[PDB]
Amino acid sequence: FNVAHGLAWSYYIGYLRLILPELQARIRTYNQHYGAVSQRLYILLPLDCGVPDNLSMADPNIRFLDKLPQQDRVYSNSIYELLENGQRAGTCVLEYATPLQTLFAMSQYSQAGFSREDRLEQAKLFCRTLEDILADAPESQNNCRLIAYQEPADDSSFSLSQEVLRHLRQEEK
Amino acid sequence: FNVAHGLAWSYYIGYLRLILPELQARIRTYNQHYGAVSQRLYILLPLDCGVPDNLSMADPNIRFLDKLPQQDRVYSNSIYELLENGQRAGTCVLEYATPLQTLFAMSQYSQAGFSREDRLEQAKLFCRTLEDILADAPESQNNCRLIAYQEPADDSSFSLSQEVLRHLRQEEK
Ligand SMILES: CCc1nc(C)oc1C(=O)Nc1nc2cc(C(N)=O)cnc2n1C/C=C/Cn1c(NC(=O)c2oc(C)nc2CC)nc2cc(C(N)=O)cc(OCCCO)c21
Repeated sequence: FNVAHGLAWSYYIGYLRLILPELQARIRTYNQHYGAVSQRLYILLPLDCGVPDNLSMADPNIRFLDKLPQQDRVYSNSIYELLENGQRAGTCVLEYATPLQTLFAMSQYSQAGFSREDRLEQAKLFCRTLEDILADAPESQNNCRLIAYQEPADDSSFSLSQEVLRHLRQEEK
Repeated sequence: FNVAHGLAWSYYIGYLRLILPELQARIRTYNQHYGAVSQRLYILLPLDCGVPDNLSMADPNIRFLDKLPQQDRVYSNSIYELLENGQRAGTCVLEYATPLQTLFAMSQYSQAGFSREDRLEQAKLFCRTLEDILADAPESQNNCRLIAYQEPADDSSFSLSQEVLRHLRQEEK
């Protein structure tokens, strides 16, 4: 019923609690060897549940730089540069919360019992649950940040790059 | 609340519907190049939710042979030989339904709201939901089999190898 609760816990249990303890060392290794990449995993949480199929960002101000190197479990995490009026303004490890894509897909399948008009409610519950987990989680040692956003309801202009930079600059301050 | 419903759908959406369409070709490639391996993914569903941490089977009659070869998404799937009274009796691709491990872990976390005594009920619901999904799923073209089992309640002897062989021999017949 409250499907997003279980998905948040699973996402923590089966992914975040495994990848997050080794992230800082992977980033410090990249910053030593291969314009420093910021220390946290930035997790994009579009409340419209729109995650591109290729996991690629359409915003040309969010430009793919490189894969993080590894620490039988291969983790593909991407480093992006954030541009603002033509200028490199930040560099971070960025990815979508893929369980939101699962909410979207469930809403499309007749036998999932997941109404199309419940995506927003479930997305918000996913965000709330995940933020509550991360607040009491030992593997989160200042190494992920949740970026939840809804684009304007009138379909006015939205900048995902500006959304991310606001969060990065809060961590600067 | 009915947490296992969402986990079954996620397991289908984010794993089974991606890996199952390419499985037959990976197996046929193995059977050509590298005692033929059976055609289906055998998915172990222990209703006690006991999935080993290393994903390794304690039963010495289930003996690791090899990894399936690949078809930025690396899938590690293991081929096992099934022994019966010292004899190679079958060969298949075998793995645990890892969302059952997630049910177990949720039951241990105070803030998950998942009672310890609800594991069996949720495991059964996971199995029921997953079997219902797979019955109407286009990517399941006769290429996975669910093996759900509960060991005797009095802690008498249980053979996981015999459990798997029964299913393999039904596919022979
Ligand atoms: C499984 C934890 C989970 N819970 C929810 C609701 O969301 C997730 C989540 O997002 N996890 C996840 N995200 C990742 C990103 C990367 C990365 N960026 O590299 C790498 N790994 C990630 N992972 C762990 C697994 C993902 C899919 N996957 C599953 N999935 C489930 O078990 C599962 O259970 C439930 C309830 N839902 C799911 C699907 C998400 N089993 C797999 C077995 C093998 C294998 N045999 O090797 C390989 C697999 O994937 C390889 C390609 C990865 O892109 C497997």
